[PDB]
Amino acid sequence: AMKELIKEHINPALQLHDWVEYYRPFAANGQSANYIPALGKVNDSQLGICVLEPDGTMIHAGDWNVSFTMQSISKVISFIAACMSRGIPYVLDRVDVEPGKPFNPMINAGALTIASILPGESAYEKLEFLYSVMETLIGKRPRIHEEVFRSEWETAHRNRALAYYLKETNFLEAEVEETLEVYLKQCAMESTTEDIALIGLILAHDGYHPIRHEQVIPKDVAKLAKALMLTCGMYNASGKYAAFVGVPAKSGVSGGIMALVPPSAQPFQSGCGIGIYGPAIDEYGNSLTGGMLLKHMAQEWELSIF
Amino acid sequence: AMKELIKENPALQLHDWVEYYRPFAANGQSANYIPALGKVNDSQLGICVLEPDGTMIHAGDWNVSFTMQSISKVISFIAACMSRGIPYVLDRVDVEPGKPFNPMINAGALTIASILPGESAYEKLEFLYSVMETLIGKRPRIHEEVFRSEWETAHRNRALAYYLKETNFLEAEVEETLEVYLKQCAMESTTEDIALIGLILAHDGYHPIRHEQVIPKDVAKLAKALMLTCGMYNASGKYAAFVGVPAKSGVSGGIMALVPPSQPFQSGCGIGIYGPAIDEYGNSLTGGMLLKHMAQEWELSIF
Ligand SMILES: N=NCC(=O)CC[C@H](N)C(=O)O
Ligand SMILES: N=NCC(=O)CC[C@H](N)C(=O)O
Repeated sequence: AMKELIKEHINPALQLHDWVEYYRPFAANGQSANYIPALGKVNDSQLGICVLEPDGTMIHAGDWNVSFTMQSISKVISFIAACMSRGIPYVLDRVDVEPGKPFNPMINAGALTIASILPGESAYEKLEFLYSVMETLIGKRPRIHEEVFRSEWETAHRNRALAYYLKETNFLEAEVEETLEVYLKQCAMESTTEDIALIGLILAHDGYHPIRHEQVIPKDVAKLAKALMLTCGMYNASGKYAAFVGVPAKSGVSGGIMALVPPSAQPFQSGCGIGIYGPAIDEYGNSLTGGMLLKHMAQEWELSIF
Repeated sequence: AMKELIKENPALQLHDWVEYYRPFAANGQSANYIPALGKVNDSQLGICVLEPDGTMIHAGDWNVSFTMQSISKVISFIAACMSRGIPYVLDRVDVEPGKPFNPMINAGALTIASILPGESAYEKLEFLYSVMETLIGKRPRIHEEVFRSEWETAHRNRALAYYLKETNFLEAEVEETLEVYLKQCAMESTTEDIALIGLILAHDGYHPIRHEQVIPKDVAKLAKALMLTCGMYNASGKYAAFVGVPAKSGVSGGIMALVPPSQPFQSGCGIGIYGPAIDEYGNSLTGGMLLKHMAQEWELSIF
């Protein structure tokens, strides 16, 4: 047997590989998002991860570089952008931070209220604001997956219902169609695990960009964002994540998870941003194999903030 | 002026902040619905902070005895986990802020009471009190007066208890469960005892004064998660966002909080706070203001 593999010599990169390959098959127990027809095309068995450190060290494994739409992960960015624009007190008069009346920014109703209060006299201006914030974080203007956007646009009855409800009850500060457009467009913003790992790292460092060496989000906005990820980030599994993983985290229906670990007293003692992708989702709406990866890392590396 | 005071540090800070925040107790009231509770001096405010080396700082009415009320929910939850194991507990109770309910709310807490080991209320409470002794180092005093005034007027809890019995979530009889739940609530504490239980949770169930593991670590983490997510009634999200420490309130005005190892208190700490005037959400008004102050000044957020 002239050709073989090498028998060898602790190591997070090696562990991430072994774990992605072990958790990959479990995708057969979940589904790709159905209520958006464009997301039903995607291959289910995909699993990728990126962990990023403040010194620039990046480790990754699996499908870490495949593009996907941010979906609900964008609720965190629009929420941040709205606080930066309008200030925390104004945003919190219109949106609840608890897991008519205001709604939580991590659910569709509060996220629509948020899009509507972005600054700008049109959907285009609101979006340029949101992209300028996105660009200070990831260093580039985000790409809209227009296929995904248009198929969301034609079938968005539930979101139109809510938006009209919010306008009735005077919790939309903009027109319904204008609001839908902004909201559906942030959802269709593209990224890889790498981009979300970076936003995660920045939040882990209280809005400080450790690559650019700038304060890019105010500290109190970053805190507020993480509190919402910990309490409301994993839909109706947020309590379970807090108890069994213990790391602030945000999922989307395309299969992204953005997670983070703040500086704490090996590995990743300076903190880290985490980007996971696994398009097969569970009954709660969270990436199935991605959730399993994150729980394993958190338990194995003792990442819990508790 | 032959006689005077002195011209001019967490201890000094805590004294100044208690004097500052005490007057704000005029914007709330003590609990009405428990008649024996709506009778306490509304203007009280006290605090104890406990470090794992033994060091203790206290200001105000830190040594005034009060009933634990909902703080007891964390103990019985922990006690049920230690007895039955986590998997058994989480089949009957939800960790989300017939269906199971959350253990931090009345309905979940009644279920937990009903699963404590023992075939009567006395045996269930005996395991509970003995767990409590391993934490604070004494068996706890029960406020029999608070208990029997709550027991006479406990319609809502009986309604809930019979609802849980109907839907199959009570592993005991209704009157038995109600007795256990109402007595756990009337267990008595000072800011010091709850500071100690908070210190122990901050160390993952390790008693840093005694040097032994008293709560298993996974149980201890689960208790902390539940406090951060559900511990402050319908203000838990606000506390997470602007305070950032796992905390649990009680309607008698107690708050137990804790800071994990992460200056000051780099080794972590337990916090016991008392402030009988409560707000609309059911949390200590001035105790909550104190806690938010300390957390912001000393950057305690675990975020
Ligand atoms: N995580 N979320 C996406 C949404 O909530 C948008 C709904 C979807 N675009 C639809 O309206 O079909
Ligand atoms: N913090 N408390 C919750 C309670 O349910 C207290 C019980 C109350 N004494 C009652 O009247 O049933």
